[PDB]
Amino acid sequence: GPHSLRYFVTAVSRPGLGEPRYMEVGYVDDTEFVRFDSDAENPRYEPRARWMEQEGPEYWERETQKAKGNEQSFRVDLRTLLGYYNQSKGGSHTIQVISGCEVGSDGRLLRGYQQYAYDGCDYIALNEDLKTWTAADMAALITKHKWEQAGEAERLRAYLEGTCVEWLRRYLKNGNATLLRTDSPKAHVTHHSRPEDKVTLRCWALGFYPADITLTWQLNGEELIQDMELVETRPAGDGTFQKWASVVVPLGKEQYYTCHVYHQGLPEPLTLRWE
Amino acid sequence: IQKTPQIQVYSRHPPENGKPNILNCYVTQFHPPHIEIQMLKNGKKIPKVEMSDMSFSKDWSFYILAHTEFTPTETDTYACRVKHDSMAEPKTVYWDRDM
Amino acid sequence: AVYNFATM
Repeated sequence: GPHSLRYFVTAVSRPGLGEPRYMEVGYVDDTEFVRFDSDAENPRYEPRARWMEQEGPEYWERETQKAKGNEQSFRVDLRTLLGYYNQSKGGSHTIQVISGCEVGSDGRLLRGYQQYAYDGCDYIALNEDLKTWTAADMAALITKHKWEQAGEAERLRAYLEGTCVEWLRRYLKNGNATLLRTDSPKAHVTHHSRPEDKVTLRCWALGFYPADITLTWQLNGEELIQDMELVETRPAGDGTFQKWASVVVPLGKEQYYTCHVYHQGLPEPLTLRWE
Repeated sequence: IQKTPQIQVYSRHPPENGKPNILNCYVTQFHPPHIEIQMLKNGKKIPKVEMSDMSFSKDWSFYILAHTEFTPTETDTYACRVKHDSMAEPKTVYWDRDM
Repeated sequence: AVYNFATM
């Protein structure tokens, strides 16, 4: 199927306590693979997946220098934005960026993205055309103007279409055993009493990769909507994921309800009941 | 623009006493990003906890995983304690092995 | 490989 290279970038000011904290975290699909953190003992880009250990010193030096350069740019940004918004020098503020590209199963670009936020709100983003910006407020319009005069969209477009795609392909190649693998979910159902002759049935799915999964409860070939609780799919500490979905059903009628688990690694979806 | 962390505590495998496993504390949907996260065994800080899987959702809220290797026993109690500006008190979520 | 970001 399709595949993604994504960078999550965060810069956070801390007036009175030194320079901002700056972090870059990289993912191929749902797997963390590189990280830079300014508060580490020796700040440098580091592998977060064993397959990246194959990249030689020149990769690490080039990425580390890009990261220290980005740290300095975001440091400047934080200061600039205080001015755009007429803010005091004494408060903590956050810039976030998501940056990357998605290619299809044929290796070609499906979409590229570059979205910025300030203090948790949309600021500026590159449009799907890869040519023009969309600005969320009057401050971001200053950035938009700066970036148009500089030809920033054309430089960003060259990265999204060339560099980003080409490095995604390389990463998929170098880590294919890990990245192209499929780990199947293992499922079970648990039972919990409630007041007034009601019970919670909770359906668990464990040990799966990729993260994308769907869990549903049925009654008579009918997917339940009401009384449903769930958690967002979540990492389990070893590069696999887990999830659960529960429903409140009347005491003694547990045997009517079925949990259904759908995943890329299953030849057929799983159906299961309380036991 | 402040959001309270959702704190979830769970093991990688169904817990069996004597059998090595991984304990997770996933702290999600929070903003601002400054946060303290401590995993506890019997009320005492677990050393050498690993932080991983930092990201943000579409609404820009922060997500991050704390995890550690462990072997459960019947009597050991596990928890995750989170301090964040959105909360007057530090919040502790306990591992529920029957959940 | 990460982008070299512009100032805002």
